[PDB]
Amino acid sequence: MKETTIVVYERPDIYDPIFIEGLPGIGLVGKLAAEHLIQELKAKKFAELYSPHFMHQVLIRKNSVVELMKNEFYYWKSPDDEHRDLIIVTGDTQVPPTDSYGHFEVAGKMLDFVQEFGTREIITMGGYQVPEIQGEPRVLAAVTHEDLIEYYKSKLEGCSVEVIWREDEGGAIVGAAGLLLGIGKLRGMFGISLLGESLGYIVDAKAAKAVLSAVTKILGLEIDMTALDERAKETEEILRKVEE
Amino acid sequence: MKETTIVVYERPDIYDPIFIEGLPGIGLVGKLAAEHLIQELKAKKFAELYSPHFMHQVLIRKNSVVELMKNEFYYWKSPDDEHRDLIIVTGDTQVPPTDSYGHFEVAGKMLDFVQEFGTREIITMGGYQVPEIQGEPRVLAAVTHEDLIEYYKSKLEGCSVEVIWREDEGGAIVGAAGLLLGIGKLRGMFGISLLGESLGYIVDAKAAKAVLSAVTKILGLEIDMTALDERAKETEEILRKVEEMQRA
Amino acid sequence: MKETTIVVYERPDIYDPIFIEGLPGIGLVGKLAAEHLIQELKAKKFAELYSPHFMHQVLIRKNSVVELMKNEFYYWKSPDDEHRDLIIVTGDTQVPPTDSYGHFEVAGKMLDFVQEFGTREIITMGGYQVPEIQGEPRVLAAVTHEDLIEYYKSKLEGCSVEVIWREDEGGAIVGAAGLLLGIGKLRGMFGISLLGESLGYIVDAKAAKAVLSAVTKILGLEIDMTALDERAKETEEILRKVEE
Amino acid sequence: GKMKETTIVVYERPDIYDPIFIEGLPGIGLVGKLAAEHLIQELKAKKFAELYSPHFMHQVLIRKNSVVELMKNEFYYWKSPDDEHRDLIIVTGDTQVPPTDSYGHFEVAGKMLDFVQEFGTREIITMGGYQVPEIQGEPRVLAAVTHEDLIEYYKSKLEGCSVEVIWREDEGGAIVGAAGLLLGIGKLRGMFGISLLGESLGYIVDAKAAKAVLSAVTKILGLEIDMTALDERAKETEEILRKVEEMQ
Ligand SMILES: [Au+]
Ligand SMILES: [Au+]
Ligand SMILES: [Au+]
Ligand SMILES: [Au+]
Ligand SMILES: [Au+]
Ligand SMILES: [Au+]
Ligand SMILES: [Au+]
Ligand SMILES: [Au+]
Ligand SMILES: [Au+]
Ligand SMILES: [Au+]
Ligand SMILES: [Au+]
Ligand SMILES: [Au+]
Ligand SMILES: [Au+]
Ligand SMILES: [Au+]
Ligand SMILES: [Au+]
Ligand SMILES: [Au+]
Ligand SMILES: [Au+]
Ligand SMILES: [Au+]
Repeated sequence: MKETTIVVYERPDIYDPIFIEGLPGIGLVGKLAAEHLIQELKAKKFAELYSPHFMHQVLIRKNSVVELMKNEFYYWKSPDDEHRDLIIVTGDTQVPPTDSYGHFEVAGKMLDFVQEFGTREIITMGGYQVPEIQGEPRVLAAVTHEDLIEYYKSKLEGCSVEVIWREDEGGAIVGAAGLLLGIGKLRGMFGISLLGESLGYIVDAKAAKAVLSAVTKILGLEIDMTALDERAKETEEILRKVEE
Repeated sequence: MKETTIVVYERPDIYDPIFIEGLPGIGLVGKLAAEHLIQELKAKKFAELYSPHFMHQVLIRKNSVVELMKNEFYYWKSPDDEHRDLIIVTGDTQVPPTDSYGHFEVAGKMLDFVQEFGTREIITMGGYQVPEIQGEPRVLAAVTHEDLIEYYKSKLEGCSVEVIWREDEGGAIVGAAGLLLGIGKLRGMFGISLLGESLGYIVDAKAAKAVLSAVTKILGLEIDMTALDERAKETEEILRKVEEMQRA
Repeated sequence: MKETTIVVYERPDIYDPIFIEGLPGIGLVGKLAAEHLIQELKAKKFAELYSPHFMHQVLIRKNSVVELMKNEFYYWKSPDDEHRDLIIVTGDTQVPPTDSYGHFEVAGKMLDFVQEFGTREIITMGGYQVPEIQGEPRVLAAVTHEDLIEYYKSKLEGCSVEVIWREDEGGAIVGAAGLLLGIGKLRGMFGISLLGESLGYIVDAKAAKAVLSAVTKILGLEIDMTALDERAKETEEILRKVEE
Repeated sequence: GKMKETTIVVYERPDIYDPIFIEGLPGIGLVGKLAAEHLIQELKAKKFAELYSPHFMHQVLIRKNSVVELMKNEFYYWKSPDDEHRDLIIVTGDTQVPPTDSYGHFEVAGKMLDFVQEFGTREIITMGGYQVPEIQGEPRVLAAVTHEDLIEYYKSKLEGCSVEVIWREDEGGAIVGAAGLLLGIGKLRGMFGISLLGESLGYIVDAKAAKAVLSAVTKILGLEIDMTALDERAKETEEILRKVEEMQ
């Protein structure tokens, strides 16, 4: 483990898949979204990523087992000509905020891996932190190439969630949700970032549903959001009582 | 020394040893435990580790001698077919909390070295930070593979110390007590972490006793714990004599 | 992205240019000077630098596009034998304060690249933080070689801007504005540092004009400074009203 | 002038034999650096090489005459005019690697040792400071060595010395930075030598403790060096202290 390493269990017959990322970040939006999507498509884990730039610890898993912090790749093989093969990543962590080089190298490895499957296109998901939400959560969209605005807009027409095409020039997207797109763009890849508005300090199941709604709209997939509905239901009532 | 270096004095006549880790950590628990085990077994020193990821200083040793910070490997050859040979590592320090990469590199070099002797199995010892202790220190256990819970449970049947099989999902073991097992598991190695409840800012001889009772019990060894008892008693006295000094 | 990298779009027909640097720094002085110089000369972009030592984020550009933080090289081809060709570097950022090694790597890569065009001479622009400025901001000068004092002093003869030859021995110039000269010097390159006195916590157009007047005087160019004058006046009005 | 790593720019390969490597880089009280600089001056030691490092702070310094220059270390040699005193290599400079980059300290110290070994260097003397809360008498110099057998050796070079040298006993104490690492890394390569640290308050430029340390050094070397420029500096700073504490 002298560098970031990917352990491969299975080499699935997917072709030109879309790489979807939902690693930990603001309100765990991306992580929830990605975990939900994996569950509903019954995606199969085929690989895990370990990095010596991750925090130097193991985690307690189920049944008293220890394990390094990792990220995991899942695939989904479309049964149609009408839908894309997917690779979804999610995981325990990102590189700590104090090692920028490590983010570049982890993202670099993630990209090298998905490209072996002919991956060209990336969707990242995460949250955008706001002091107060004033209604339904908006989803903020940004792309790697201008011509993709019109492309993702057409695939989004008829969607519940309000997607806002960001115009906050000089704003930043920190960590994998940005770097996979910024580094991917240098090597001929392309895609879109979708960040849901969120208070950020809580697990945000509601904002995760909105993001996943935009993403599944793009993909032309329909999936059950109830699990996320009730999580939002629960945590809302918990917050009531905490502020009393 | 562009990287972590191990200086090896001899190749000991050992095989399939268990690798035991007691580096500095919470309450100096793992360290006291390992040093006591070194001493009672008359384990022999055979290698030392230096690292450019350790703090950039020398320590004053006995006799006005300076030396880089280091870890030390000791071995014990069993006199019989019913006890495993041991490699035991301890030392001055671990890599500082700000250099995660260095922890992986030091742990990885320790694992490469110990596998040269056929090591498969690892036991790590250390502390689990707790706001207060209610009587007898408990020992928390976690393993690298599920099947090993009853393996080690069997070995531990009848032990005096209470051993809790950890259920704190998403809790963390930081540094070598954790990385040796986490990285070891990627290489097909296996083992168990045993961490003792400790206040943490004290040299905790008594929690060290409890961890080392659990470990020697798994090993089939009986080791005299006297010197640890005596250190726990001495530090107990001095602690409460500080709890009276705080009338200032 | 294993290392700091430069992407070359064009190799212009320039030779022995002067390398001018204006990266972000105190007051954004160097950066505003460089951008204004680029705009007024209509200099042309020809290369971009990316680094895994830069902060691990992408930025939002215009029209909802994401990109890695980067630096950009611009050229100006002199139309006559009495002015020098120029390479001007500017960009989003420098390496963060916590990674010294990265500053050296990025500075060394810039110098490798400009040396391909026969660059020996460097002018760095930036700011010098002061607790107050009464009067016009002064520009502090320092050079790589003692014999260059007279050299740039003659070229500065006539200038409105007051240029002080620094004597604060043991003072420091931090980041590219210092490293490009210090590293340059080891390769047989040479040049001068110009730092405008600035309060430092505001975008300092007035001090940018002052540094750029000293630089264009040295280059023998006459540049319209109006856009900077106007920006300076807008910000002084703001500051006066904000103190109220 | 690639700065991918620490690099030494060599001006001359001095005709020197088995020199003693003397280090006096910045640190506590600037004790080692003043001592080195005054030794260089009094001895007319000649500058023969310069060290630059991408692990130094990312800045240039303003020198005399409005000149910028990277931060650097400089190597000076003294050719002994006779077989009764050793040739010397003396290092000093603007700075050491920052406290946050332990790896960088090992790398820099590493390159220094590689360099001096090209000239046959075996023996190292490092000079610096040891922070105290007050000084009661004349400053003492605290000594420690790479090998036990060297205590007898340096102790018999020091008999009749006007400064008092304490063979330190603070087992577990640390020497941080090049003063420690040159000896610590050196002894891994078979080199050897001594640490001399002068008692100092640290926040002040301490010419007096520098004289103490340089007296012990020159003694060990068999050299008589005029200490007056240090005397006068110590005089100046002791009357500036007084008057700065009149106002506070
Ligand atoms: Au790496
Ligand atoms: Au990342
Ligand atoms: Au995020
Ligand atoms: Au939708
Ligand atoms: Au495209
Ligand atoms: Au390393
Ligand atoms: Au470690
Ligand atoms: Au521990
Ligand atoms: Au037991
Ligand atoms: Au690098
Ligand atoms: Au600046
Ligand atoms: Au820089
Ligand atoms: Au002018
Ligand atoms: Au290095
Ligand atoms: Au020192
Ligand atoms: Au000489
Ligand atoms: Au050092
Ligand atoms: Au003496």
